[PDB]
Amino acid sequence: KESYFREHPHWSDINGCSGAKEFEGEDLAYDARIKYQKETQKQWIEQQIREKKMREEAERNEERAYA
Amino acid sequence: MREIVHIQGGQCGNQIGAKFWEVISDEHGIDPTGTYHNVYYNEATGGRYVPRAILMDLEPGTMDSVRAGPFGQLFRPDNFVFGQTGAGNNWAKGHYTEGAELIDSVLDVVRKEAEGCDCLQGFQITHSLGGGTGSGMGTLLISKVREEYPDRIMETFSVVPSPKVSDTVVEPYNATLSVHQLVENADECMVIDNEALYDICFRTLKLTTPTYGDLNHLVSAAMSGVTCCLRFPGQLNSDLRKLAVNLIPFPRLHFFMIGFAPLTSRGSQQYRALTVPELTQQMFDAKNMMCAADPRHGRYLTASALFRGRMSTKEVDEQMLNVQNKNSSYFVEWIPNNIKSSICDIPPKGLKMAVTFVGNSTAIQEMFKRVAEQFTAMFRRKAFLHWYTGEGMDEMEFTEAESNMNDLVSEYQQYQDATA
Amino acid sequence: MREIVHIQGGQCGNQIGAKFWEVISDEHGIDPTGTYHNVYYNEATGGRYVPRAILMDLEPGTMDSVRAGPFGQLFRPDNFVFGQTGAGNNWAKGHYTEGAELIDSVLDVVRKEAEGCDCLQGFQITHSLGGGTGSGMGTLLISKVREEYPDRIMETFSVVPSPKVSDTVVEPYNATLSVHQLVENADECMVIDNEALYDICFRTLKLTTPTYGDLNHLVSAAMSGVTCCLRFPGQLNSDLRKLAVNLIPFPRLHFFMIGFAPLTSRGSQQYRALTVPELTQQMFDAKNMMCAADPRHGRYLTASALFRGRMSTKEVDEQMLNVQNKNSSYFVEWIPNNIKSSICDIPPKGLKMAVTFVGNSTAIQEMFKRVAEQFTAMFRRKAFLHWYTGEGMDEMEFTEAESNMNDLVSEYQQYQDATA
Amino acid sequence: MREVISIHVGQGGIQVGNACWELFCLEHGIQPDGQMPAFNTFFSETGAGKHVPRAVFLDLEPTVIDEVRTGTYRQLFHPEQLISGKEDAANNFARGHYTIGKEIVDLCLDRIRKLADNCTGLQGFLVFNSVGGGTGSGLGSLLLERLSVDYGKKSKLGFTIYPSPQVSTAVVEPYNSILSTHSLLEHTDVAVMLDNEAIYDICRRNLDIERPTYTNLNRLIAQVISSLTASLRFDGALNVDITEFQTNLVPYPRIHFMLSSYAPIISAEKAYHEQLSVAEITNSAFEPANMMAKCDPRHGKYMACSMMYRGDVVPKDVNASIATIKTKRTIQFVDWCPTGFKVGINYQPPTVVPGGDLAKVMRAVCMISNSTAIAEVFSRLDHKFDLMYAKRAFVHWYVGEGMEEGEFSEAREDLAALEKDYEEVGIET
Amino acid sequence: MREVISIHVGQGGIQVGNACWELFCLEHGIQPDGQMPAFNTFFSETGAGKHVPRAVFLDLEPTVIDEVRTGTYRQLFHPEQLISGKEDAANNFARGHYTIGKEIVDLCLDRIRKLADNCTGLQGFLVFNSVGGGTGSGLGSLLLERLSVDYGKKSKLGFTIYPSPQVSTAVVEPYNSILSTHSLLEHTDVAVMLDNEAIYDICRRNLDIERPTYTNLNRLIAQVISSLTASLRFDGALNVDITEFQTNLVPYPRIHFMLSSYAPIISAEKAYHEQLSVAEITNSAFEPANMMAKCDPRHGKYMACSMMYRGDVVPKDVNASIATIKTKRTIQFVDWCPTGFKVGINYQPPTVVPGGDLAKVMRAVCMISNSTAIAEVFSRLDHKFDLMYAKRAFVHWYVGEGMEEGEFSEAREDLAALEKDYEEVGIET
Ligand SMILES: Nc1nc2c(ncn2[C@@H]2O[C@H](COP(=O)(O)OP(=O)(O)OP(=O)(O)O)[C@@H](O)[C@H]2O)c(=O)[nH]1
Ligand SMILES: Nc1nc2c(ncn2[C@@H]2O[C@H](COP(=O)(O)OP(=O)(O)OP(=O)(O)O)[C@@H](O)[C@H]2O)c(=O)[nH]1
Ligand SMILES: Nc1nc2c(ncn2[C@@H]2O[C@H](COP(=O)(O)OP(=O)(O)O)[C@@H](O)[C@H]2O)c(=O)[nH]1
Ligand SMILES: Nc1nc2c(ncn2[C@@H]2O[C@H](COP(=O)(O)OP(=O)(O)O)[C@@H](O)[C@H]2O)c(=O)[nH]1
Ligand SMILES: [Mg+2]
Ligand SMILES: [Mg+2]
Repeated sequence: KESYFREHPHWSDINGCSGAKEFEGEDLAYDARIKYQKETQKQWIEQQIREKKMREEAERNEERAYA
Repeated sequence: MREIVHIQGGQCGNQIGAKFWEVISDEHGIDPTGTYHNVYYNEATGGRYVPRAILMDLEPGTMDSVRAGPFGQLFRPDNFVFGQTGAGNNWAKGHYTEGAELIDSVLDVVRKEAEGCDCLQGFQITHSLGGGTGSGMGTLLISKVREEYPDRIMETFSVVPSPKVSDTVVEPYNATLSVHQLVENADECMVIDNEALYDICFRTLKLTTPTYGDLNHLVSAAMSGVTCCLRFPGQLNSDLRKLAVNLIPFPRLHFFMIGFAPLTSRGSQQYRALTVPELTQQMFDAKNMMCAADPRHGRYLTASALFRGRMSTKEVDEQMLNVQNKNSSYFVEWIPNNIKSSICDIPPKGLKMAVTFVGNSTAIQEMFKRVAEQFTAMFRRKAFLHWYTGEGMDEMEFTEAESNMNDLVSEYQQYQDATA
Repeated sequence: MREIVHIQGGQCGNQIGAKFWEVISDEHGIDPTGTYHNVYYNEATGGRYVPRAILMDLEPGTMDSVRAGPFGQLFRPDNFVFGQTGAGNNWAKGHYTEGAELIDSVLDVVRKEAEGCDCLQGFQITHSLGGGTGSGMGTLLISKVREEYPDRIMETFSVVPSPKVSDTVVEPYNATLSVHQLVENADECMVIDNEALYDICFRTLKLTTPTYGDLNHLVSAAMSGVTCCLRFPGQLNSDLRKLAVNLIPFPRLHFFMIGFAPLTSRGSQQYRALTVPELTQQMFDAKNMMCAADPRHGRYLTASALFRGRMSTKEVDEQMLNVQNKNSSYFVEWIPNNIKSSICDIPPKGLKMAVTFVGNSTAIQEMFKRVAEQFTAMFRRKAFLHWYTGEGMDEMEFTEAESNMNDLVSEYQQYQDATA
Repeated sequence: MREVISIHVGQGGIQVGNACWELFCLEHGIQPDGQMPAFNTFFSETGAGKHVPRAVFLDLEPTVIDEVRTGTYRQLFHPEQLISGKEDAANNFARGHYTIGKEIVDLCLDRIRKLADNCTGLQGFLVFNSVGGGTGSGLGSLLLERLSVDYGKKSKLGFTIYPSPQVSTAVVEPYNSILSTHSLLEHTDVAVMLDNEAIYDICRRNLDIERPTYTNLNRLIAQVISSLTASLRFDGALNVDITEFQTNLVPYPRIHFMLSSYAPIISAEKAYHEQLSVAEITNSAFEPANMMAKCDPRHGKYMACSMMYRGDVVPKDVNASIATIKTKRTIQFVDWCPTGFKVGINYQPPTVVPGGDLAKVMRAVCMISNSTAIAEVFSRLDHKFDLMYAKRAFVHWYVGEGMEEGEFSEAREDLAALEKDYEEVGIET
Repeated sequence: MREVISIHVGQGGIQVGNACWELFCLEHGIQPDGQMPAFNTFFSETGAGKHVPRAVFLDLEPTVIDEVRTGTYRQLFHPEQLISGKEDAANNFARGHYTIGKEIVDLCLDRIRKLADNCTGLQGFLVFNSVGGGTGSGLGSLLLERLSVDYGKKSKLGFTIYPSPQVSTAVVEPYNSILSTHSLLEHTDVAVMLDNEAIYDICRRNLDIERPTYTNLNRLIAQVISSLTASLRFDGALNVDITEFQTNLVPYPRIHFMLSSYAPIISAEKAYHEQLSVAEITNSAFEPANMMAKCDPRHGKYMACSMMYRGDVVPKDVNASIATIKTKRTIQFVDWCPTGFKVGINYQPPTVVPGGDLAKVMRAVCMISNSTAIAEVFSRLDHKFDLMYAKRAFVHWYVGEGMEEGEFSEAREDLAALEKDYEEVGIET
């Protein structure tokens, strides 16, 4: 369980203030975060496609062998 | 998707089918081995391509006629349904007794070829009309499969009796017997004569030794051009059924005419250019059709012009409008703009234009008229009737057949006179 | 684990068994010397694999004929228990006199083979219905072992009289005397007829010179494929008992037709593809089965299909659904999903796919009709009876046997029609 | 927070939409393969680098969808938006609206639901189709029905390619075109009548080409629609939403059949020898010669005119030229609508598609007119219809598919009423 | 302090468990070698290096166990946790519930007792058995009774595979499934009904895999179960407990037959085109097509939906997306449950298996719904039983193993009781 442990991604250090000035709203980097996340997912999909193409080509190779 | 099972019957059908598969193999860039270098062919182990054609007859000589010829090894021998007895040029033989107790195997193999498809569209048969095996087995197969698969459509590239000089002496009998089986169980029936083909090959291409191979080649080129707007891309693609709807106004006025263009000899090709007004000028000419019935003696209930290659559609539409408004007599009026057009995007192998003309005219009725004569002049004397009677044929059927034919021609006679 | 005893009998049984051990050897990679280069064989000190079998016949000539051919060295020299006098195709000879004086030692050695195993799942019999030796000693051994082992299952791969010609003119008598005792104490009566195998090896393979070796090889392939989904891994495994429940709905209607796929000649092998569609079409093909009864003229109470090869499963299920929803009339409807499938992970040596089809249908009732007809005819005239009463057997039995046969068919036809 | 759904059905609709997406993906710097080296209306972000267009392509003949899947923009679309049938439409109605269209209507509605939830500030639809066809009318009618009974408030923008007077590419087109009016009134809000012959003549005279083709046709239609949606997509001194049309062009919701016009349509060399100011361009706009439909408004009146001037254009010149054009004698308005010219301005010029015959112009004006002359078109068409239905021509090909024949006259009744309604608003009171 | 036991009896559940343990070992870094180069919920420690998984693999047919007893993973399990018989059940009930079960279920009870006394905070069971085979039905019933009388208090969740609507791999399915319904109602507190044709269609249209197989279906089920036990295994910003599943989803002791769904089941290609947000994923997680039991949620009426998420998620996204969901009109709930959407979050994205058609993606949702449409499924199966029992078909195969005949009618009325309940609760006040 270990509930309430990440706040993906959070848990800053000791530093803070008693009132209400900064809340890490928008993380001050939300836009770069979204951009890098999108790039990472595009890389993932490119790799998966690059693999599925070869896994398929194996089938045509087997077919030529059988013929 | 939207496949086609081609059938033959009789030596006419078999020869035309041989040349037709030759032309198709030429189009898709195949060699007689059957390897490339879904609508017609079927993929096969090792990249082969086998035609989807069932060949049938009771005279196993025509097999060795078609199989031995070039582009022959394609057809799979599991389809050559060849009864080892004979047909003998008689309808009742090939429809009731001899050529009928074999149809079960033909149905079984047609079913094997059909249930193996995804979305079958229509059947495409080629056969003669006086030929015993051809006409008989063709109409029996028609009855069976059309009572069996009504979802699909039917299309038959028939040949008619060469009107002036006959080729058999019992042609009227079997011709009208087949006619009485077509109007009841078909959906498209194009007609071709071996006479106008001669006038074409003699006055359009200046040939001197036209063998039946070249005439079959012309007919097969027309057949391919008919459905070329389906297996290929197109600015406005058509199919088998778009014709079957844009042409036949009523369930029986479904006997069309076929024309191919362009066709030119040595010098005539040296002189004339390739521009779609010229193709139109050659298309409508009465001496350019595969049906010995001068359309000038009638009108066109409708006519679909399927082009091929690449051309400005505005030129096509201007030519259609000009030929329709200028020959305002040779067209009927109660169906406005009775001419339909279509444009695929692939020229033939060795040109830059192409035109196939599929025209439901009301002028071919005259042809049937002459049959309505000959049969009638061969029935009051009961001539040659005992051969057909010798197979259980009840003459009563014969009678109604003629009566049916009557209505058919009568139908057309009611319409070329209709005014509005 | 889940072994199989190989009881033989009759010259047909012995030949088919020799061929079956040949096929199992060159599949399990056992060369005819008995090495490897538990379901069937038995380990033997010295590195040999002696096939668990037993061969019985009243002639010791079949001994030398089966030991002469290759793969004869596999059979141990001890199982060849054979009688002397010979039955000469007389049911009483192989069931009353010679039976009650050698079947003792037959049972002794069968028990010796039985206890030697850990789980003798089922039996396996190869014999005939015509010959006195085969039919008689086979039904007697089956009665004896089913009194011995009431827990195990039964199965007999029996050849029946062909309809056109007969091998031994007293075929009906021995046939009915074998079926009057087989129908009570047997679960899987796999019927075969020589005419069906003839038509298979000619029509579907173009082999012009068939020999009993080839026919026995075909029935060997069938028998092997029956259980091959057991001794091999598989995404969905079955056995010789899941069949029994998925096949017999009743204590009597348990007589199965057999079919194998794929089979094609030299010519048609280059063209045709090889996928679950084609395997299915050959599976449910009428002539492809090994029974002299076109199943299309009846229905199926049920049918199972054991595939082989590492292939998909959605194709399997959707094609079962298609062949059941299109050929629904020829199937019976008072049962849901009347077909059963099974899949293995190894096709036979030399391909990548295989199908073994088994059918509990109501189309063999016609075969039993013809057998009862022959019996009534040859019985009302007492034809060939003094052989069947000169050896301690009264006519009474004979009569009641036919009565039983009647009841059998009296069931089948019934369930063909009844609905709910 | 702005977006439109662009449903393309039939055959002509899908090619027009192909050219339209060409123009759009071009002008927004988008590359045809989807990536990018002001677009939230049409294109949306796809969570991986590139962008995908808000569109769904229904069709039954797999040829055009296959050509799109293997053309240039194969990576642009989403491999689900391209819904391809299994057979053709055969140029009848019941085979796209009663028997077969029911196979694809539900899948289409699920896809449209997905597209709708993936969007926030919906503003309307844009359906493109012909009606002389078989599926462009039938499946289009079924889709209009399902949407009008499913979504409701969102207004639909039909772009229908009607049959022109003389040029004909089918013989049964009057039948199925009339078969679409029974559903064009009820479920559709705006219908921009587009013909072909008029645009062929337009390409002949102005663009100087003598071998025009359907591709140039679709290029011009794409240009018109882009100039229509520029106000949503871009800047402008006087913006005009897509909820402005309903308030500015629809007097009574039963008479909403508008017709288009565009300017300047000039070739390369015919702009060198000219001036092409705003005054001359707004004179050329009203000229029925270069109107995008077959009608001669000299034999009609104008209910309203929405003009959208894209490019560097100042408003006072528009006002003055509007005063002049309204003061002309041969262009007469109705009495019951004295202030008719609505005008909007966008500060972006046209963006010529590469390889086109048009010329780059600093200015452009796109007019959409709700007029009363278009009515005669309908009348003319009925003429054709009657001369067929007087002899029961081709009724069998429709009755064979469950289509109760009694609908036909009903349509030719209902559409007939339309004419009367126009004769109700041409009344100089 | 908390863990789960998972039993895989039969041949279906055992293949599902093969794929399931495959995926589990893959995600927790446990190499197939046991020795690795949050997991106490599944794997315990045999004092040295290799982590042994908590499970028992029962099957009378020793074929598949021999696939795993010598396959790629034999290093992992405990050679006593692989129990195999020497015959089959031959798809009938009593032979796996009266005669042969008598020997093996006692050994199973002893082994499960040992596994129980080994673990400390056991929270639930997870049996894995199709009802098609005689093993998964008879052995399933007997073991279920033995456990419900041995342990008792602990919950139970059977991922049981039923026979599909139309396709089947056995012809005596309606018999040896109805007899297990009595066991499933009383002792099996809940039941996550799974089918095959649903996952077949999912594979055939979503993942583009044209020729799917049992291994693909099993990989997908493994992913679903990992998503279910995510909160227990891994970290979580907002967790849920395997006890909390029950009271949030069991409104009455006799309506607890829950179906499931998972998203995004999307191949590599199509993932290149998707919004990928929480909105569209929890939108597609409600469409009927991707419901893993072939039923029609458009017809029934939901009662309670639990949603285990995983991957980075802002809870306000879940709240807004659920607002949009409850705003959708076509979906409707019963009166006695205005709050039916329970949520739960975890911070472990999906895991990829080499060869898995699932595209790697951060966000993922898995829904489990107690709804009243499922009743029709039962009714559907009922039909089959009818057309058999009228003819006493195959009945002697059952009476030949000590099972009284009248049991068939009794279990039939027992399931008619459910067909009464599940269409009695979904009624207005
Ligand atoms: N403006 C324009 N019109 C087109 C285009 N392509 C086709 N059309 C029109 O489409 C009409 C032909 O009807 P179709 O739409 O092809 O028929 P359908 O409803 O799609 O049915 P099928 O084509 O048989 O599948 C003709 O009138 C054309 O004017 C195009 O690219 N641009
Ligand atoms: N979705 C899915 N279904 C499976 C899988 N493996 C088996 N099944 C199903 O299991 C059902 C058969 O029930 P089983 O219990 O496996 O049959 P059995 O084990 O041979 O039963 P007995 O041998 O008589 O004890 C079939 O419907 C299969 O579809 C799998 O890996 N995935
Ligand atoms: N153009 C052409 N016509 C043919 C050919 N073969 C036969 N015909 C026609 O076939 C007609 C005779 O009927 P037919 O079908 O050959 O008799 P059957 O085959 O023995 O039943 C004749 O009128 C021929 O014109 C051919 O190869 N080419
Ligand atoms: N398919 C096949 N049938 C056979 C073979 N040998 C014999 N048969 C049949 O065996 C039948 C006779 O039965 P059988 O018991 O072997 O004769 P018996 O030895 O004199 O008692 C005959 O109908 C033969 O046709 C064979 O090798 N292959
Ligand atoms: Mg269409
Ligand atoms: Mg099992």
